[PDB]
Amino acid sequence: GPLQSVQVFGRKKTATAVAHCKRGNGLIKVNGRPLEMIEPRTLQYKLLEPVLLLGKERFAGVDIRVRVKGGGHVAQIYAIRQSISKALVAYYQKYVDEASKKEIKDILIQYDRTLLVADPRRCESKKFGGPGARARYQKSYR
Amino acid sequence: RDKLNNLVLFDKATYDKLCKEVPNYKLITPAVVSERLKIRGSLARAALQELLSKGLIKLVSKHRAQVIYTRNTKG
Amino acid sequence: RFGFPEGSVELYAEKVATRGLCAIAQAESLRYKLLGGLAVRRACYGVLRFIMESGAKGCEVVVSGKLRGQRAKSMKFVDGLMIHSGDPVNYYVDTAVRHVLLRQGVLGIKVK
Amino acid sequence: TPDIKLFGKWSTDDVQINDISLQDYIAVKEKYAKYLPHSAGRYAAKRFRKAQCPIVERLTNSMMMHGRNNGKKLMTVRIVKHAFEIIHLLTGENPLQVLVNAIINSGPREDSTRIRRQAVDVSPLRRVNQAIWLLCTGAREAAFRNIKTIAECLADELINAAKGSSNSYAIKKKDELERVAKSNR
Amino acid sequence: GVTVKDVNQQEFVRALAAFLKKSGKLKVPEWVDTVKLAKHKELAPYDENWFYTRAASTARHLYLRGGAGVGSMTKIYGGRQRNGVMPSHFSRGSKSVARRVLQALEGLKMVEKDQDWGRKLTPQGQRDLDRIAGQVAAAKK
Amino acid sequence: MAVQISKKRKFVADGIFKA
Amino acid sequence: SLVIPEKFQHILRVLNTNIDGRRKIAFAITAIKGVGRRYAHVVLRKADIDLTKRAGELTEDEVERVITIMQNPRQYKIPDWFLNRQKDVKDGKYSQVLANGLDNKLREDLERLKKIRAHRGLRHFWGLRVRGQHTKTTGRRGRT
Amino acid sequence: GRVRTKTVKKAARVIIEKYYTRLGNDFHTNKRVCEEIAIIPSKKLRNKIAGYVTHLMKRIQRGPVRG
Amino acid sequence: HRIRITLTSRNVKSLEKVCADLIRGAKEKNLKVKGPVRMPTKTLRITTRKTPCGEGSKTWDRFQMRIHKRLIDLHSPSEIVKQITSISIEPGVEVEVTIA
Amino acid sequence: GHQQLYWSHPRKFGQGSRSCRVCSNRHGLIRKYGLNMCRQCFRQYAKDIGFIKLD
RNA sequence: ACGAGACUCUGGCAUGCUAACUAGUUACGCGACCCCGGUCGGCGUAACUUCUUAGAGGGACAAGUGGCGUUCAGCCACCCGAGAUUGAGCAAUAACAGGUCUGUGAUGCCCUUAGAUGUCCGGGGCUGCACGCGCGCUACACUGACUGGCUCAGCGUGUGCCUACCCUACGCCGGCAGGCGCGGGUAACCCGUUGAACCCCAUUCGUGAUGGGGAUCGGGGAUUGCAAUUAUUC
Repeated sequence: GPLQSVQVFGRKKTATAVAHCKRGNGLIKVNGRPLEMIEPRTLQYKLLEPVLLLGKERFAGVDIRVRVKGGGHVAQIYAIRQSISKALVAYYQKYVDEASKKEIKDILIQYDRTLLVADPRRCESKKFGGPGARARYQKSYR
Repeated sequence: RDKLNNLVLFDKATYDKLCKEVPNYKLITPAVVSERLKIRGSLARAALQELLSKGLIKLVSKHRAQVIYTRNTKG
Repeated sequence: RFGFPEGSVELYAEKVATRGLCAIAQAESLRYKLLGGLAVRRACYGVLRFIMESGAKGCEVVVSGKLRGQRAKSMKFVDGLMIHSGDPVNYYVDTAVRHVLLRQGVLGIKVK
Repeated sequence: TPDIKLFGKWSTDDVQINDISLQDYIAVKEKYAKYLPHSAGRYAAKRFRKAQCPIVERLTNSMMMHGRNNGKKLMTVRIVKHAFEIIHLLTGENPLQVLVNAIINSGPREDSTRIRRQAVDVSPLRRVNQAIWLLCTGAREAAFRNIKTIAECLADELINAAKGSSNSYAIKKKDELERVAKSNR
Repeated sequence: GVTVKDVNQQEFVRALAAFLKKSGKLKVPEWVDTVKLAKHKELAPYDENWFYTRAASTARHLYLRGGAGVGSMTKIYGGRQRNGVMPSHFSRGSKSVARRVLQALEGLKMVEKDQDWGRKLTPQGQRDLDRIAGQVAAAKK
Repeated sequence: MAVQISKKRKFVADGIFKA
Repeated sequence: SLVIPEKFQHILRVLNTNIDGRRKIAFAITAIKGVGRRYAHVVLRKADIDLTKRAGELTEDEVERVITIMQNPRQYKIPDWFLNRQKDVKDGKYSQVLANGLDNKLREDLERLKKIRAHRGLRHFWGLRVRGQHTKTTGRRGRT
Repeated sequence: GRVRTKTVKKAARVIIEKYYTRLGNDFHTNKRVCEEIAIIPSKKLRNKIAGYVTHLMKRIQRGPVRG
Repeated sequence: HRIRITLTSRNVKSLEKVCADLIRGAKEKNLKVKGPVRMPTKTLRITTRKTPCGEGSKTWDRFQMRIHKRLIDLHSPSEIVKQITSISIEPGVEVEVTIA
Repeated sequence: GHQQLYWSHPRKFGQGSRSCRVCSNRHGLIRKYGLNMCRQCFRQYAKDIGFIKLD
């Protein structure tokens, strides 16, 4: 049997993360630690959205690891969320049919577009005359 | 303008009215035990780890900021 | 001064062909006509004429300073086309700004 | 499971948006009930894009006010996750049907604006906008310099407004917001 | 069949702190009563046996990242120097107090220096890390 | 070079030679 | 256990100070002018004294144990970096100085610099700032 | 915001005057026509031209246009 | 036999004029040379004040000075490196090499 | 000695030791990238040295 | 016709392409621990360029429909899609008696020019303090503060001609500051996988000018420097 390498990324901010799909059983983890204790635990269910809308039947014979670097905390949570969702679609492109690869794609677009389509909203550059972009220092008269 | 005078350890009746009437409410938070039973927030916390130990109250969800206990259910 | 060993460094001298478009060759062409004693209108219309003789698209020659009198005067000489904004004004203009010590004051030479 | 989206551990169904007047601008029924309120965002681009934002995320975003709290949404998703425990373990109803009953009673149906200021009615989105402000203000005021925490006052005001018992902050403000509007109509 | 990374990392140092009441030969220093653990702190560390918690945490930071030293322990133990009236800066931890864990975990055969400087974690210690992970991985049951 | 100046000092200090 | 014990101390009187008997004993002693939030911990750390106890709970003959460590910091095993009057001007001794003495130590210090006519002593007499502040715009409400 | 300038609208009224035969309804075909039949020194301005070309081209499918 | 070209230039497509001639100019003698490795660019960031004196609205400059680095390794005897690198240069690129 | 007294000041450090390498004034000096150049003369020769305004 | 726009750089997209022992990923032998199989920035060298890097082009146009509109210029909405208005740089004519002679070996003029407005050195001064305005930092707590643990950055900088003064891993002595030994780096090699803070979770507190605030002042220890009182800083 040949090798089935699927290495697919997700971005919500400068935080990037590539979710890797192969064959096995549904054990998903992040730099070696499973999904059930990705701190903060407040946004736990934001990581189980491509698990709980789809089930452990689409994570029946696919083992996933999510290598993460850069950015922040909530930026990573959504960059791993999007990546495992994109990697699940792009495991189903190259090795199984399109009308199942298209199916799960159509369900997660009906939940949140961010599961597949990345947000290009980034840190706007600071200007002189203010502390940031769209804010100037306090003007004095008289 | 007004200065509240809360209790630091239990008087004879404040332990009696806590040991009886804390599960006879429906919410039990250490902010309402400090409010109603006229004690301080630290005592209100310290007076509920021993009622969870007793079998009178029940924990729902724990956090560093706020814990919410309730009455032991009808079931 | 820069401490190069004796036999490494050597200078060659090349004449600029179509020297009219070279605004730093025209900022000097407008400079050393005045300090001898050619007038502010006469010299400037003629150097502007030579860079129009040179076959340039358009130009702007501004001379600012003590143009006769105790109070300062500025005479702007524009014929042909001149862009100001955008990227292309990095490689479409040659902007030369020169001083000249006339015996009454200092004049600016904005050949453009 | 793809049958229903358990809001943390709360059911999407049996949240009847009772008021026909405030139906479309209160979004939770069947599509606009996500698991955790903390969405991606992008509900500030168009004029009425913000009415598609789920009513809990609207109430989540309106809690994190007054400088020190700005950009602490994680911190006030937890305020909502703890306040929704206080609602059910008093009331005995689905906390979100009670949350929906709050805005329907809280929303000032008329206002006064300076054309003396003349009496005017509001937008059916404006009642959703102004109510979520009013009972994030009362929850913030009552628990400031107080032993009673935010989650309790946020759960009190959501219950007190849903009841319309006049000890709610949002109701008393509406009781004078619409009283001043009656004075000049 | 478990490792430390599979299990909750927050209550895993709570396991190794309860474990480092038993071994009882880290050879803890003498200043531990009075010491301020970094210059950006104000008060005493509440936990009177804190050294068994920051021996517990250092034992798994050195597991996760090998070849880490004392001045790196000052980075992973940084907080806020709340500078009174000036804006707060990122102050490190302290060299000496972190160097005493790396003569306490090195006293017991748990950590070891690697080539070109830097403390790694010895395979004997690596077992003693992974075996108490199993004790918490059944404490969840 | 022996003292070995950087490439952030190459284009700046040899840039001064153009000036 | 959680009730008030017998012979409770709502009020203490240690070293002409009213120590209110409702604080943590790590913070109860801070009223004495010379022991702060930081110092009162390490005093109660020197013996196995449970500092989860409130300011009227602890043993009535063991409040002497709290005093003698404050009066003698050195003898009860405290290093010399943890003292206020380290290397005194007169007797050159390292002593943690408490309520009544801390005034005496300050009074002798301000009157020392006053007497020798050192510039530090001058800006104390004048009611100015002494630690080299900009006195132009700030330092207002004390001086009209 | 999207109002076509005179350097867009004049390239729109000369390309159709000369090269009506080559153009069509589709943008992407007569995006590529403008590369062969014009020297446009910008990537963006070509699309600005070819965009309003197709607008005018859908109007010459109907009836008379002014310029 | 293990040689390493140091291509450090200010202008971008000036560096293309050399890093095209270090493959197309080298393969004619049949040497399996390595490819030009894109080393990351360096924006030397200066913000000065436009005003010489200190009067006006605080208007700042942003003098960026980008630098572009490439390396090409050489499977070459160093006699042939003296041939190619001493031919066809422009002042934009500083022609440097690490020896072994 | 006058030789002992005429240059007795250390120029090891401070903002009176180094100067502008065009102006020879000790203000607005770019010590960055070894320019030793006042902010005005830098602005004059920015295009000439290699620097350019883009951002 | 200049200006606006176009433009230039920058942000978002290329699972296509050229290239990546100073960026790696994947596999593999291999070391280790975990009871058939995982974890590992543990080492070692066949594919690869998805992830990082920065070149070549490309995509985006109101192009697509549904409506408004003289039915033109365009506008509103939806589909489509990474984009359906990224952010800045440049910037016309004609000006102000705007600011700068204390940026310049830019300078006309006016003085000055050995008993010096030149000049150098030590000391003081720029900070001096009844007051008035301006820009800001820290807060007035419990959405908190404390003390634990847990988990992520992105810009850049760095050993200078004169010019000394570089960024700092580590090994130790020290409560801290800090000192002393040792190797790395002129840099995608080294600091640095930049273990940043907020934040997270778990302790302590409990409405009290309090465990909020850290002003004011005393006492000691070091640092850079030829030296700190007029507290350099810590």
